[PDB]
Amino acid sequence: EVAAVVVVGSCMTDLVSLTSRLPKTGETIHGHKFFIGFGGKGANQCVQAARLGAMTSMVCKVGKDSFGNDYIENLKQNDISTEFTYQTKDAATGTASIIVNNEGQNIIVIVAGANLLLNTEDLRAAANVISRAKVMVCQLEITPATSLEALTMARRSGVKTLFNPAPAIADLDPQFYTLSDVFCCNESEAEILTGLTVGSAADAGEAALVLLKRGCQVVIITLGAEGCVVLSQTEPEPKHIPTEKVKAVDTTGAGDSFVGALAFYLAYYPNLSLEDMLNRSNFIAAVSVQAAGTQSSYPYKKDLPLTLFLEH
Amino acid sequence: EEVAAVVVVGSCMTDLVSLTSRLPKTGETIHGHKFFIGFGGKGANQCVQAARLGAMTSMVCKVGKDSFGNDYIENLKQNDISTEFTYQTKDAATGTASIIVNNEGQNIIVIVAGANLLLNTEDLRAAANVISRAKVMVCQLEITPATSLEALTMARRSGVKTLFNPAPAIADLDPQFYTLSDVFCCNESEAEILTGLTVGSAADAGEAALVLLKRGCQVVIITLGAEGCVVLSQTEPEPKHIPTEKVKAVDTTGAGDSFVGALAFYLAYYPNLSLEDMLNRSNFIAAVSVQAAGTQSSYPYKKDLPLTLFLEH
Ligand SMILES: Nc1ncnc2c1ncn2[C@@H]1O[C@H](COP(=O)(O)O)[C@@H](O)[C@H]1O
Ligand SMILES: Nc1ncnc2c1ncn2[C@@H]1O[C@H](COP(=O)(O)O)[C@@H](O)[C@H]1O
Ligand SMILES: [Cl-]
Ligand code: NA
Ligand code: NA
Ligand code: NA
Ligand code: NA
Repeated sequence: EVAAVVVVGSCMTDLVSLTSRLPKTGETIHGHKFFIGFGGKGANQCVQAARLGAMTSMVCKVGKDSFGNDYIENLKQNDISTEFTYQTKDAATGTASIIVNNEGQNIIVIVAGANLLLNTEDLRAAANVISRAKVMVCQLEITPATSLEALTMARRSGVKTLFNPAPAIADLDPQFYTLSDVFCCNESEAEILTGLTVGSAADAGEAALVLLKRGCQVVIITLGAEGCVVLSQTEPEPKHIPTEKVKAVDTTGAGDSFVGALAFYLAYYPNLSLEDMLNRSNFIAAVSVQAAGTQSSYPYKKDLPLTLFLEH
Repeated sequence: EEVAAVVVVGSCMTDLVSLTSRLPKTGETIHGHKFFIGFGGKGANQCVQAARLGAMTSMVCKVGKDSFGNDYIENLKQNDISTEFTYQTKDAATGTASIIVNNEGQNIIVIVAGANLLLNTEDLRAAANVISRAKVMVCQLEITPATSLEALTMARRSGVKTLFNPAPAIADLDPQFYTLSDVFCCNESEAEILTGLTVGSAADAGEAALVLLKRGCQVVIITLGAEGCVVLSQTEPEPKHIPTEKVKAVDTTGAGDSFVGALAFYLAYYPNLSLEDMLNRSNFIAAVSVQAAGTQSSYPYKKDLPLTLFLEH
């Protein structure tokens, strides 16, 4: 089947060691638990959309190494097309090595790896899939130039663009904004992007407006527990969409659950209002927040209320 | 076809190595510039070196039923090591060593033993016929102490020479580890932990070695990085220093394991060399490993070494 949602972006393998204390320079320490997790903002977004029922295609680059083979199998296991998941001998699969002590303090070492080698030729080979999609989703864990090209290829075929500038970059190219039909980020990303302080939903509306003035059609800033705030060119007044309090268990990758869900709605429920989409998206993300383990916490359609999948 | 003359009961671990500009401070997320996966664990390293010199080896160990463990078995097989008693378990992940290295080669290392801790007495018992035909058993401390102790007893009772490497070392090690060791081999910092003494010299090491010898080892060897090693025996208790040639070290990681795996090779295949001789050859082989990167990848093959290392008494 033709994929409605195409995600051009990152896969990363989380390599997590639990220890009683963090090591000092020169020290070997014995930890008490290791585990592997599937991450990367692209793949996370793609998985959430897929689990809600989207036909997706993941365009990305991993290693020709075990991590990369295992990533491919995780995508397939989630019913994501891996036709343009490239494997390269030139770098390892992206990694995040995470050490956490008994106090919850951590050290993280990220090696973007093969994700940085995804390039223009790769995306051109994927032109069929990109052109026939309804939504293209991009972030900033691959080369910026590659994301920019993906956005451009989407615009030239009339595909809707959902851009998530995460992690944020202070001097982001002005074209990112003009190429973004929907531009979605969090509070600390907005601060980096605009130079402002965002300690309130009001402060966020002001940062959102700056971003909107740079040429995004729609700007959405996520606000953790506080839900999100939205503006558009047609409706420039910031509208706050709260989300009902829940007992958060692990909020890791909540933003990716949100974005993936938004991608799902944009592609499959185009006639919902934007306000409506963002409620459903907030809800789905809030579900992810109540279980551990990032992708493993992303709900499937069958475990969610049927109301999220009807009109009204 | 061929009987394994060297049996190694011990650890496999997957090395997960991130190169960075600086080591991360508490709470910090940093970006590194390179990631490598490697095959480690003191047992497997020892075994690989012996195998590459020509020994028929058998690796007794436990890894996960996971990708790391399937990859580890393929590494062993690729090095011509028997994996008949390399067990795989659903109950834990393959052991890991998560390593961050900065531009200066300083590091932080987090080891998670994982499946290596589940190697148990039933697993060893199945290996009894192999142990009984071996010439040398090699153990370390990266599996359960009790499992290593049982491997050493199973070796003794079959008349198989025991080569014990108490690494990582621990204060107040069971007295039986010494009495069950025909050859007991460790480095300077291990010797300090084991004896409570300070070893900042080859002379200091001889004194630590003597303590260790008094606890009942037949032969004690302490490795001394660039200084080579020092040896004592019950029959010859005077410490003998064996130096080794200044070479330009590129990466000394796993050099000790190269040294031990070579020694294991000699004990098994050249039993009539003098001990002094064995330790020159071993020093040399370990010194070659130090001139290339990547632990097992730096361990030389017999065909790439001077033919003089393979001649008899
Ligand atoms: N503590 C929380 N309680 C309920 N929902 C949350 C919480 N944190 C995040 N979310 C949801 O997931 C998204 C992730 O937002 P952020 O925390 O800005 O990455 C939010 O916009 C909410 O929809
Ligand atoms: N810089 C070096 N030059 C030559 N040989 C070395 C060097 N570092 C380690 N080795 C060899 O590997 C053994 C193990 O060293 P150590 O890690 O100190 O136990 C030594 O006994 C030497 O045979
Ligand atoms: Cl400790
Ligand atoms: Na985010
Ligand atoms: Na979660
Ligand atoms: Na050692
Ligand atoms: Na080396």
